[PDB]
Amino acid sequence: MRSHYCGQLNESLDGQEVTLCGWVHRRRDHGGVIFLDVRDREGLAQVVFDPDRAETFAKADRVRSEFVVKITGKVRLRPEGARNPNMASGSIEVLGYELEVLNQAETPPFPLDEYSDVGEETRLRYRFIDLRRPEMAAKLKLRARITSSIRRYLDDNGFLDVETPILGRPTPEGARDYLVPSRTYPGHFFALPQSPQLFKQLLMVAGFDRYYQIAKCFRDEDLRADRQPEFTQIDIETSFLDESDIIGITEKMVRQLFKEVLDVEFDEFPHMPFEEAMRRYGSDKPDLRIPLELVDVADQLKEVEFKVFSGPANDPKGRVAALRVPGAASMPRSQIDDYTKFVGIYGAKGLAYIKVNERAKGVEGLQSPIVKFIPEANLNVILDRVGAVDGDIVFFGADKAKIVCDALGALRIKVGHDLKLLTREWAPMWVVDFPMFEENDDGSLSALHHPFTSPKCTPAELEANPGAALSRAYDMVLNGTELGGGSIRIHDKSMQQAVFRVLGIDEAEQEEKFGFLLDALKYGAPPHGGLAFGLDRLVMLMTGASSIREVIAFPKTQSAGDVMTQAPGSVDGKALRELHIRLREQPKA
Amino acid sequence: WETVIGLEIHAQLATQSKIFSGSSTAFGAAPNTQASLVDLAMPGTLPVLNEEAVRMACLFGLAIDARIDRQNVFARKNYFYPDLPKGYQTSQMDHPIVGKGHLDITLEDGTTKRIGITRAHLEEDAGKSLHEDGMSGIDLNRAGTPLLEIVSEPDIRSAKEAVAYVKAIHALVRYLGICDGNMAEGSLRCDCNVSVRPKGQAEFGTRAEIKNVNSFRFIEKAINHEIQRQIELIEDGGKVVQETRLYDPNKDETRSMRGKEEANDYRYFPCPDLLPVVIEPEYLAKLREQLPELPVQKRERFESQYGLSAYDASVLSASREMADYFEKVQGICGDAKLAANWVMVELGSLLNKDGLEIEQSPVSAEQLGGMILRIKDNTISGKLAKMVFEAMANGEGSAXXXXXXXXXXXXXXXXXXXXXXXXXXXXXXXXXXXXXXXXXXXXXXXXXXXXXXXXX
RNA sequence: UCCGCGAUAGCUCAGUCGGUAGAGCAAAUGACUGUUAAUCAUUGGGUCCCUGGUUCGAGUCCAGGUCGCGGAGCCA
Repeated sequence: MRSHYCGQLNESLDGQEVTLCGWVHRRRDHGGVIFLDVRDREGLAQVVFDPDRAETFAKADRVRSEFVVKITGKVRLRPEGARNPNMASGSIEVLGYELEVLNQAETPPFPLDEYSDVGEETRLRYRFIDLRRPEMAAKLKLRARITSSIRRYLDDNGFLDVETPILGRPTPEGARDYLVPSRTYPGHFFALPQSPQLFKQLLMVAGFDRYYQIAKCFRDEDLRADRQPEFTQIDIETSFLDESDIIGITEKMVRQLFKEVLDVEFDEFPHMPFEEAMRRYGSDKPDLRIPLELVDVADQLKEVEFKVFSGPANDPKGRVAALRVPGAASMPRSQIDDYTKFVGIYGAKGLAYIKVNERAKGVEGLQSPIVKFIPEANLNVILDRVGAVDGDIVFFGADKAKIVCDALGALRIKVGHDLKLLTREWAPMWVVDFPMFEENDDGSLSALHHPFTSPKCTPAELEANPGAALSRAYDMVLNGTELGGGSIRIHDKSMQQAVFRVLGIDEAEQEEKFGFLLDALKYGAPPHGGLAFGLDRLVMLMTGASSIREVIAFPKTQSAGDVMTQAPGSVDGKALRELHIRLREQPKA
Repeated sequence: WETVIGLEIHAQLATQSKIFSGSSTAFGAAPNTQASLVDLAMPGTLPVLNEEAVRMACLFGLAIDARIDRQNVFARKNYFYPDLPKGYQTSQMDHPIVGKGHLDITLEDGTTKRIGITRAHLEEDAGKSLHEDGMSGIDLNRAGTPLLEIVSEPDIRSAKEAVAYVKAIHALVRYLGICDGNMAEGSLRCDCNVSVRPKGQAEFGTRAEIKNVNSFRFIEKAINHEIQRQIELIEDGGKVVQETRLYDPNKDETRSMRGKEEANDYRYFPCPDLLPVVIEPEYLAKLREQLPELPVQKRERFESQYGLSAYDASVLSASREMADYFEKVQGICGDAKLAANWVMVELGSLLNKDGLEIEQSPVSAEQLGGMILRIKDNTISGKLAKMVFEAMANGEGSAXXXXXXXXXXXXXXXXXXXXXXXXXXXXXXXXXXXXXXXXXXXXXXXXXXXXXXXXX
């Protein structure tokens, strides 16, 4: 029977007695006065003991670290010189009337709060006492608040929380499936889903107008930092809706969520085309906090003596883009070399530059080794175009389109953060209008997303010139990171056959790879479209956490194993035999 | 299961000029700077065989105890690839330089097994392709570089044995001074012809040729992971196909670069430009006199005549320079075990400090020889070693009490540190001898007993 | 294969040109009436990454292995 939470002791409850249960954080013994810091889910509070009731003192001297205790006392208003900023309840104390030790505790491996030098492996191995730390708990509770808000919104807007099975059928092409040996069907396997995509589409076929699900997803790929094998995703699919409606509902959701939890507001989300994003940022996930923008200038540098510019300037398969960084002419050559080496890692042969100091003197007003091979007029209209003035530096990326886009895009974000050139507000956005196809190294055409993505044009303008086709696909970006995305699917016979014809796939593969899907599609599928969010990263952003493991209760390391439960582990030969499988760890000479 | 493997080792000979060209061998980042007209296969140009190339060839032939042919003819290996300029690789089809030899490889399972080498002929290297823009870039700096293809008889079995053979080849070549041996720079390379078979049936699994294998660890792991793969393949039956596989140390998996659809017809025939080189028994008579002492037999010579253990003999015979350097000090008459001892531990530390390629640089054998000379005859053995060890090796080059006095030193030490209180428990009494040794340097053997008697 | 760094109490980490594994924190005992990352005194604890070798003696020096981070090289 608890009266109040430790970390919810405001100043208003003065003159009231309270009973609070929790753990013993740290204990201070002064002899004449004993201090206890009791901690629960809401935070820490201080309880003070004077030996005027020396029995409680006897029940105060034995108490050690992390003891689970229940204390009843009165909240006394602490002196002005004793107030604590770090403690949220740190302007009041509680004098302990009676104490009881609910349970004893062995010494906690590691200490809570810094600079206790825990290392990540030890923190993961004893994760059950690590989550006692108020910061981790705040992160997880925040996650709970997020899922709460999202569920409330989606429920209120007529979506149905329906569960889809995890054990499904394995198939290649997309990614490595986690397999599950079948006890009842020897030689056959179940497979963990990569996304409830197919199932949600079936649910659209099934007549359910609006579907949502917070589902578990599994990928057997080698992983990146901020990447885990088991990750949670917010799946959403709707019927009889176009892209505007879907983006509307979803955007509204994100705003309402950010205002419910963090209490921030987002105005409106600008819709930016893929083409524009690639043009002025060189990335499909632009960081709209950094105002710095890439500006194309290769057209006026075609017939020029300097050859690393003119080369790609006359080559259609690439461009020459410039990047103005303001007030950064004072930058030292060391940093310049560092940046050249940085853009080096994305394939750029070189990072050309111009330090712009005095515009009215022309060429002797532009200190740089490149200025000699380029005419004064072109220079001046370039400087005019990029928006540069006195005191600035202009960088130059001149190569194949992909390379310059990536290298200058990254140089953009890097020098963006390094010089603190951003507004510290939240900056959300939508990326729309992707291309339909791309070349696949060897040749030919292929769909980037899925062959089921709706093109903006008709199957005739499509079979005309497939390269001019834009897709009805959409990704949502926040702080330059991709929160998620989806698209409206094709339900048209002649259209599905059009994209099928244009990709080189005959009916053999159509049947072998997508037969059951096409089957389900043939029996009367409605206009439907969807999107999915990576819930983990969303919570990671909303918390301000460094890694994704910080927003997952019991995460796994980069090699897919978790050190706490020592999984994966070994299994006895019996269970191995009953599942119709064999090992192959045989002794060699 | 019985695993029969083979090894095709390409060794880069350390010659100044190329085998048929006049360009240098060792090269830097500068591309096409080490290529004259001959290497570029210009029309009308002609090749001329290198002297020290064939010299080192028949040298390796003599070292490996192989029947060397009196005559050897260079043949053409016609295949088309951008790295190969003239469209054919000047190798040797019939009558190689050296043929049918044997190498004694020392392993850790007792017996030092004998392995066979079917041949070891002279080849030529080609260009290198690089990751760049688009198109690609071919550099002919290593093209025209003389190569020695040591092909081993398929007598080699287990993977550990294979590693032993690669190490033995590496050691022998290092001793002969033919190749650098440094696999990191890309001098010594090898391929493995692994094929497994169930004991009892003359039928067996398909042959697997794993090409481009760097380190010894890579060799072992790849050969194992290929053997087990073939075992599974024959157990299941399936399709046993002959393929050209590769190994990446990152995933420890074997991937097939090219599937061998058919036997590559390289169209071998005697080269009309190169006349058959005749190696007469006089060449071999002089070169055999020039032949250095084999390491495998050197550690055994360190076992037989000089009192030594297998370990110390092997690690001392790890290189010719160290071996000679040590043998000189032994020539001083410094005790075998103790002289070798001084070679191993003491100077070895400073040798680890710089890791100087040749021990001819840091310390002369006459100096350490002089030290042991002072330790044996001029002075008694003990503390005199300890200080001279510090002073003599590093800087200056210039070359003992046993009384009762140490007792007078033993009391004051007890007064320095609070050692009177630490006497209660046995533990370790080295700290007591420390102060006395530092105050004197004298006579540790007497000091240990005296301190032990004085403690409790 | 090669270069640099690293493995040492519950946690973190130091250790010379070779002589009982120290220090902070934690733990145990004791002291102290305002701390709040309490302090101070005292006590207890450990296989110096594994093996072999060197020396009177090893965390330290020699040789050969294991593991973590990053770089180089190779990828006819």
